[PDB]
Amino acid sequence: PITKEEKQKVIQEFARFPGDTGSTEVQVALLTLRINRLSEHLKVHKKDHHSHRGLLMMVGQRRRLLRYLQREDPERYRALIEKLGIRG
Amino acid sequence: KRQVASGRAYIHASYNNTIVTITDPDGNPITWSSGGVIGYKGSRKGTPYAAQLAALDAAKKAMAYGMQSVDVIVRGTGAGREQAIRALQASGLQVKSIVDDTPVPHNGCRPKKKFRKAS
Amino acid sequence: MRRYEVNIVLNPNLDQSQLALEKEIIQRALENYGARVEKVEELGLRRLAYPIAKDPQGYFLWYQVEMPEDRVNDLARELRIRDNVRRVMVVKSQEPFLANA
Amino acid sequence: PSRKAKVKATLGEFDLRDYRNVEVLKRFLSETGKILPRRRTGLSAKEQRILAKTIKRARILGLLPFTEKLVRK
RNA sequence: GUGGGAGAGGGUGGUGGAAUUCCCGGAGUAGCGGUGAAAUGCGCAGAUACCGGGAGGAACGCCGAUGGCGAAGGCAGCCACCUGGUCCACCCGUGACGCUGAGGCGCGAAAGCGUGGGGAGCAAACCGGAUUAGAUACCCGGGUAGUCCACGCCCUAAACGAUGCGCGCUAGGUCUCUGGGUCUCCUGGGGGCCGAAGCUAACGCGUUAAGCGCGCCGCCUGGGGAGUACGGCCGCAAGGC
Ligand SMILES: [K+]
Ligand SMILES: [K+]
Ligand SMILES: [K+]
Ligand SMILES: [K+]
Ligand SMILES: [K+]
Ligand SMILES: [K+]
Ligand SMILES: [Mg+2]
Ligand SMILES: [Mg+2]
Ligand SMILES: [Mg+2]
Ligand SMILES: [Mg+2]
Ligand SMILES: [Mg+2]
Ligand SMILES: [Mg+2]
Ligand SMILES: [Mg+2]
Ligand SMILES: [Mg+2]
Ligand SMILES: [Mg+2]
Ligand SMILES: [Mg+2]
Ligand SMILES: [Mg+2]
Ligand SMILES: [Mg+2]
Ligand SMILES: [Mg+2]
Ligand SMILES: [Mg+2]
Ligand SMILES: [Mg+2]
Ligand SMILES: [Mg+2]
Ligand SMILES: [Mg+2]
Ligand SMILES: [Mg+2]
Ligand SMILES: [Mg+2]
Ligand SMILES: [Mg+2]
Ligand SMILES: [Mg+2]
Ligand SMILES: [Mg+2]
Ligand SMILES: [Mg+2]
Ligand SMILES: [Mg+2]
Ligand SMILES: [Mg+2]
Ligand SMILES: [Mg+2]
Ligand SMILES: [Mg+2]
Ligand SMILES: [Mg+2]
Ligand SMILES: [Mg+2]
Ligand SMILES: [Mg+2]
Ligand SMILES: [Mg+2]
Ligand SMILES: [Mg+2]
Ligand SMILES: [Mg+2]
Ligand SMILES: [Mg+2]
Repeated sequence: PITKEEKQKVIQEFARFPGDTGSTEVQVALLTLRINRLSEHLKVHKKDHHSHRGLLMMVGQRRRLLRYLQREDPERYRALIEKLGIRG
Repeated sequence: KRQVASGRAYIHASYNNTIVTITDPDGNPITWSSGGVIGYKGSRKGTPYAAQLAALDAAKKAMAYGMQSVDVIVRGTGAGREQAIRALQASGLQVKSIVDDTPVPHNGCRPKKKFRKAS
Repeated sequence: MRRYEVNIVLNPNLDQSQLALEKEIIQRALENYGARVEKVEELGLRRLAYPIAKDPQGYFLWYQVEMPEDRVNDLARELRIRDNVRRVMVVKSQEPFLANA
Repeated sequence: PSRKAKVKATLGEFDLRDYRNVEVLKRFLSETGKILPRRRTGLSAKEQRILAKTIKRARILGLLPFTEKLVRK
């Protein structure tokens, strides 16, 4: 799974400031963690389609944010991406 | 000849015949009877009366071995199943105790088409 | 690291010598996987509700160890190897849900 | 009509999650080794559901029956 | 975000007991089985009925509920690991980041197809027995594919609430599942029923709308010919759109 510690690390490592828990960055970050944890899971259990549905739903929720982030501050965008190592 | 005077009386009722098997205190059969063992041949074997005769026949056949008391084991829901108990009670043999031990799966094999549906 | 309850039923015909060996082989593997015995309850033996391994009784053990999940299954399967070990039932420890209290 | 007393009321505080208390668990099985209904156990849905689980555990351990023979008849 | 919750939601491995069949041993003997009645069939190479042992496959009694979970298909023994959804409390963070969704892509009961494996029970076809005016049927005795597993296809359905998704608004009563509370009762999420207003051809619907409204998608335009022909796209084929 993912423990508070793990969860907390990434949150901190990404908060735009102390206490920042729900910023576009924090979320995108947190989301990426799940997606990756879940992505690895599916490579092993390829028949667990149900979980896969979640995946598409996260990947899509992530798009929504990044798509937003980029339209508001194309910098924190190229930034958030770079850090997380996303895009293409 | 072997003398036992105490054993099991297994009744096997079904909608098509009744059949009693009497055994030693260890389950080994001493004698048996059924609707066919008695005169009946067609559907009369499943008759409650048939059961009676069949039961009684086996009781006698067992009495011959000194059998005096027996435990009863019921199986199935055939007609003349109680008549089989009833008989064994009045068969001189002392009925120590009745116990229904009909098998029932916890759901295993698909029943014959004739036996399908639930709830 | 999670708390688990490792239930184990043993051959009800082991002499003080045999019981002891098997019983230690248990302690052994527990380590080899990552257990940390927190408490035991060698309830000894009781009359089984049905014959297990052809016996009407069983020697029941118990432990409330703590260990690394990734091993649990792997560990338990090991414990089953022994011939005198007829039952290995591990359960994630839980908060006693009371009732009629 | 499921008359008589309720298996719960007729008992003290117990851990509905303890699959080893053969003495109290045993109380919830019928004459046969069958798990009694809410109508009889006097439990709540949530409780009953936890019972079923624990009872099933005790059965697999050897502590409880899966089915018994009907006496008398 | 934090703290809590219920669940047969999914994947993987492992494991338990009941039953059927088969094989081994004991005991035992003349039938069993089956039907409206029968016969086919099985049994003195010893069956049926009973006890002990072993093997194997498939499915999970009671719990079980008008219950729960899931987007649908669908999901029920127990344990572990891996994993999705969702609900509540606190008002902590972001600051409209929202809704819908042509095409695409993924999923998608059963039967069916390919390759390998498995095969207890069941059972299309088929082989018999009955029945009947006949009986390519219903009933009975058999039995192959298949039903099971892996992997890849197939993409349908009374795939149904025959009711697209989201949001706001408009009496209540009552039972229920699952949270929170100052725990009659209050508040939130879900499942039922009856019903205010209203709606509806009628039946009915009625805070889980079929009411009052807005957004977006899909679909309809008399019956037969026809889900056919042709073209295309897909599929190994059956065949699908
Ligand atoms: K209680
Ligand atoms: K004959
Ligand atoms: K979860
Ligand atoms: K074939
Ligand atoms: K009306
Ligand atoms: K065509
Ligand atoms: Mg939380
Ligand atoms: Mg489940
Ligand atoms: Mg034999
Ligand atoms: Mg012999
Ligand atoms: Mg012959
Ligand atoms: Mg001869
Ligand atoms: Mg047989
Ligand atoms: Mg085999
Ligand atoms: Mg639904
Ligand atoms: Mg359905
Ligand atoms: Mg705030
Ligand atoms: Mg601000
Ligand atoms: Mg959409
Ligand atoms: Mg399909
Ligand atoms: Mg199939
Ligand atoms: Mg195939
Ligand atoms: Mg094959
Ligand atoms: Mg058959
Ligand atoms: Mg003819
Ligand atoms: Mg047939
Ligand atoms: Mg497949
Ligand atoms: Mg329906
Ligand atoms: Mg209501
Ligand atoms: Mg409600
Ligand atoms: Mg409610
Ligand atoms: Mg419902
Ligand atoms: Mg109504
Ligand atoms: Mg009105
Ligand atoms: Mg509405
Ligand atoms: Mg159309
Ligand atoms: Mg026309
Ligand atoms: Mg026309
Ligand atoms: Mg037309
Ligand atoms: Mg068609």
